Formats: sequence, structure tokens, C-alpha cells
Amino acid sequence: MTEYKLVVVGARGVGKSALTIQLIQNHFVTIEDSYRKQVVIDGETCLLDILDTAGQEEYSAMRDQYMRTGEGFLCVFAINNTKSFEDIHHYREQIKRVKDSEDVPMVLVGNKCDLPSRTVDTKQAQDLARSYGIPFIETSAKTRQGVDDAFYTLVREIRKHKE
Amino acid sequence: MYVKLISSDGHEFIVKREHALTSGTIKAMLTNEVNFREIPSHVLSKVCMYFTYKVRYTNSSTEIPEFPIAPEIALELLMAANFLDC
Amino acid sequence: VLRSVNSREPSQVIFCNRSPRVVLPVWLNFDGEPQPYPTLPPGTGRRIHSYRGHLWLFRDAGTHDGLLVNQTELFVPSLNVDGQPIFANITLPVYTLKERCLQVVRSLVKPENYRRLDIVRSLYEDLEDHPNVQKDLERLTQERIA
Amino acid sequence: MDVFLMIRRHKTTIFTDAKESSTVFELKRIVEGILKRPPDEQRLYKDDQLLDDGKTLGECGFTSQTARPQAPATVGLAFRTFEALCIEPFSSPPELPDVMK
Ligand SMILES: CC(C)[C@@H](C(=O)N1C[C@H](O)C[C@H]1C(=O)NCc1ccc2cnn(C)c2c1)n1nnc2c1CC[C@H](CCCN1CCCN(c3nccc(-c4noc([C@@]5(C)CCCc6sc(N)c(C#N)c65)n4)n3)[C@@H](C)C1)C2
Ligand SMILES: Nc1nc2c(ncn2[C@@H]2O[C@H](COP(=O)(O)OP(=O)(O)CP(=O)(O)O)[C@@H](O)[C@H]2O)c(=O)[nH]1
Ligand SMILES: [Mg+2]
Repeated sequence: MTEYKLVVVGARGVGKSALTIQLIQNHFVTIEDSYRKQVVIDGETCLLDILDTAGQEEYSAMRDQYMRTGEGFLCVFAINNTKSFEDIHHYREQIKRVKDSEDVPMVLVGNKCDLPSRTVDTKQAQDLARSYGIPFIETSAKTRQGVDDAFYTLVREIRKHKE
Repeated sequence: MYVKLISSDGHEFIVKREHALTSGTIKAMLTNEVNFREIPSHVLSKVCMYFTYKVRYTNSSTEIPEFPIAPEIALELLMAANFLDC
Repeated sequence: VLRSVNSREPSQVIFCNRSPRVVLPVWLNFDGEPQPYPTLPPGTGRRIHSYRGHLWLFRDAGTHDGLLVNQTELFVPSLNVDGQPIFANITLPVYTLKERCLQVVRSLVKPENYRRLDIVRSLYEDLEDHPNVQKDLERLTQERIA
Repeated sequence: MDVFLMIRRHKTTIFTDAKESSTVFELKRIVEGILKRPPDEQRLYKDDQLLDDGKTLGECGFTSQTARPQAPATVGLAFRTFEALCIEPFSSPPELPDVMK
């Protein structure tokens, strides 16, 4: 059994903790912590190590190498927060810096897809995720909509990256 | 204005003075013909090529090509490059 | 003394490796330490998101040789005008014939076999003085004393 | 756009430059300015093909891509009752030391 360290990056209040809480416990509800769950993906039992990033922003040698350990990243934004979509670029810059590679298994995630007033169109996120060469998935931490899809597709990106 | 640089095997290289002035040794020794007692022709011919490469790209604002050096000349050229101070 | 300013003001920059070498971008942090960045293959370009007042220099990725950016050894991004990027062109410098010969010999002889050569002892030392960046930061500060 | 060349005859070699649009005869005036021989008594060769006095250096194969300053192109020279073009080779480099193989 191989382990897959997954990191969840994003802006404040986009549902980074809420996404992990459903993937771990199927139990939708508060600090930077790491969670582990054994799941079967593509008929293959593997261990998931989810680190929900949180707190103030910091670029220390501690925090850099802590993010370096992750094998794949979820870049999460809220569809009703325009800033969270236009912030995705900065998270990808730092991911590519600490991993020291322009090809890192990543996936753009649009959460909070259960609210009526969306301010970020789906076309904007498809044109952005195409420029990064990464998959895009609309999720909802309230209804489990694509919560398995968002996490499982990243594991396929890491298994593809294996050279 | 051209100066004359003679190698150890009688090969004389005619090169402009401002190009030969790159060498700190050649600069001090001149006063129109310069002889070399232990630098062969295949080494002095390459040094004269560096003089052209030097003056041509020393203030170039664009990209500059690499100066090619073959392995069979690299060791002998380093001795000549050391003596000439260029 | 040679350090980046903590401006927190973004500035999009384009790095361009117009050298036949693999270029190593070196960022001078706010404390003056050189921090390397992902390398650039020969003949490539990248849209870097740097910040105003940040110091940059570029070296050969392997041999740590010196390289020029816009015909100078340092790069500070300005402020972008009308959203235009800022182009940093990386070229080879005119290496002295002595230094170029050293680079070629360093790439063909293992450092354990430097002393097995038939060169003079003055050159045996020059071979083992591989370029370090700290001595280059030390001189560059002394060079800008005016 | 300049073209960088080596004018070689016997054990002599001239390192000079010229624009690609300049004439072969114009180059013979430069050779005359070093080697005291008139252009009527000169015969320039690119490899072993006689260069016509009216053509430009580019019309002879000399381009800034094939005639770089760090690797200039060779032009044979014959003086005059003309001689046969004779370029003496340079010295030969020594065998590669075993540490550099
Ligand atoms: C400190 C340096 C990073 C530096 C800097 O950027 N430089 C220095 C040279 O000029 C070049 C430039 C740089 O590196 N370009 C990127 C790059 C990439 C590849 C290549 C290849 N070649 N080159 C040359 C490259 C360059 N620098 N200097 N001044 C500043 C900075 C960084 C930014 C500072 C101010 C930003 C303000 N923010 C606050 C508001 C919200 N925001 C926010 N809110 C919460 C969290 C985060 C966040 N961000 O990342 C992360 C994670 C967790 C994920 C992910 C991996 C890591 S790792 C680590 N430690 C993390 C953390 N905390 C993270 N979470 N973001 C973001 C969007 C803006 C001003
Ligand atoms: N409607 C809706 N609300 C959601 C969803 N996911 C999270 N939220 C809401 O977002 C708020 C904050 O989300 P949270 O999971 O704490 O996000 P976070 O990115 O971990 C915030 P921090 O970075 O500060 O830890 C909560 O009020 C929660 O109810 C979702 O899918 N739909
Ligand atoms: Mg949280």
C-alpha cells in the first residue's frame, strides 16, 4: 500500500476544511491539521494524507518544506467570491516554487456550488484550468457533490506523473 | 594599423592592433612585430580568433555565442591564455 | 548590503535564457542570501511573477559560472506600465580566454585528476577555484562604492 | 552584417572583417594595404574555386552565420605568371591526455 500526501490550498472561507471533513468522515460541520483515510481508487487500496492549510500566510523555510512534502494540491476557490478565483494564480506560483517544477499534479476546485447567486462563471474556470493544463471540478461541501471526484482525480494525476 | 604575431613554427598572423591590445602581454611588449618562442601555430591561430570574438561582443547588448574550444587544444590554449593575460 | 526591498508590489517579469547553458535564477532575499529558483533550459522563457525592488542574478546551473542579464550582472524589476511585462534577457558574458579555458578543462577532468595535468602550479590552483556566489556578492558590493 | 574571414597564404594569415555586400576586389585592396601587392597580381580562392573580382562576398558563400568571428572562413590567396594556391597547415595538436578522455 502506497501513501499519497495531498495538500488543500485556497483562500479564507472557500471551504478547504469542509472539503476534507466530508472526504474523511462524510460528516459536514477549524485549525491547520493533517488527516488520513484509507480509500480505494481504481480498484487500488491506497492511503490518503490530507493537509488542510489554514492560518496566516507565511513563507518560512519551515512552511516551505512542509508544503514540499505534499505530492498533489487542491487549489480551492468559492464560486461566490471573485477574489478567490483570481487568487488561484498565486497559490500555483508558490506550489511550483517549493516543488521546483512547472509540472506538479494539481486540480482546480470550485466549491460552494449549492448557493443561488454565483459570481464566478463556469466558463471562467474552464478557460483558466485549461491554461494551467490541470483538471477542473465543481464541488459542494454541503451536498458531497463531486467531493470524491475532486480528491480522486488528483490521485490519478500523481499516478500519471510517476516516471 | 596591423601588427604581426609569429608562432613557434614560423606562422605569422596579421591582426589589427586594437584586437591584439586585448592581451596584456602583447600590450606591454609594443614595436610592430611580435615573436613567440613556444606557442605553436594551432594555438596562436585560436588566440587571434579570441581577439576578434573579444572586440566584437565586449559591449554587445544582445546574446553572445559561446567561444568553442576543442579538447586537444584546451590544455595548450590554457597555457597560452595564462602567459598572454587575456 | 545587496538585498531585495520588501515592497510587496507585484511586477510581472519574463526570464529568457538566450545562453547555450542551463541558467539558474538566483534571487537575493531580504537578508542578502542567494536563493536559487527552478532552472531554465537553453533557449526557453518563463513568465515570472516577481516584485519591485527585488535583486536577481543568473548563473550556469551546473558550473555556477557568471552570466549577464540585459548586459549587466544584476536585475531589478521596475513597475509595469499599462500591464506590460518586463523583459530580462540572459546572455553569456565575454569570458576572458583564460577563464573560458578553465571552464572547458573543469568540464573534462575530474577534480581529483586536476593535479595529474601537465600545467603549471599557478593554473592548478585556478582550476580548483570554482566560482562561488558569495565572493561575487562580496565584490559586487565593493564595486558599487562610487 | 559583417563577415569575418582568414586570408591565408604560405605561412601568413590575415585576420580581417568585411561586410557581406563588399566586393572581392574591394577585399583585394585590403590585402594590398597589408601585403604590398596590387590587385591585378592577386588571386583569391574560396576553398579551391577562383573568386571573381566583381561578385560580392555573400555571392561566394560567405555569410555571417558561416563566417563567425570566433570561427572565421578561410580565403586562399595567390600572388604573381601566377603561382598555384598553397596554404601551409598549422601545427598539429598533441594526443589527448588520458585524464581528458
Ligand atoms: C517570499 C517570496 C515567495 C517572494 C516571491 O514571491 N518572490 C521572490 C522573487 O521576487 C520571485 C517571487 C516568487 O517566488 N515568485 C514565484 C515563482 C514561481 C516559480 C518560479 C520559477 N522561477 N521563478 C523566478 C519563479 C518564481 N515574495 N516577496 N515578497 C512577497 C513575496 C510573496 C508574496 C508576498 C505577498 C502576498 C500577499 N498574499 C496575501 C493575501 C492572500 N494570499 C494568501 N493568503 C493565504 C495563503 C496564501 C498562500 N500562498 O501560498 C500558500 C501555500 C500554503 C501554498 C503553496 C505552497 C506554499 S509554500 C508557503 N510558504 C506557503 C504559505 N503560506 C504555501 N498559501 N496566500 C496571497 C494570494 C497574497 C510578497
Ligand atoms: N454553502 C456552503 N458553505 C460552505 C461549503 N463549504 C464550506 N462552507 C462554509 O464556509 C465557511 C468556512 O468554510 P471552511 O470549511 O471553514 O473553510 P476554510 O478554507 O478551511 C477557512 P480557513 O482558511 O480560515 O481555515 C463555513 O461557514 C461553512 O459553512 C459549501 O460547500 N457550501
Ligand atoms: Mg479551516
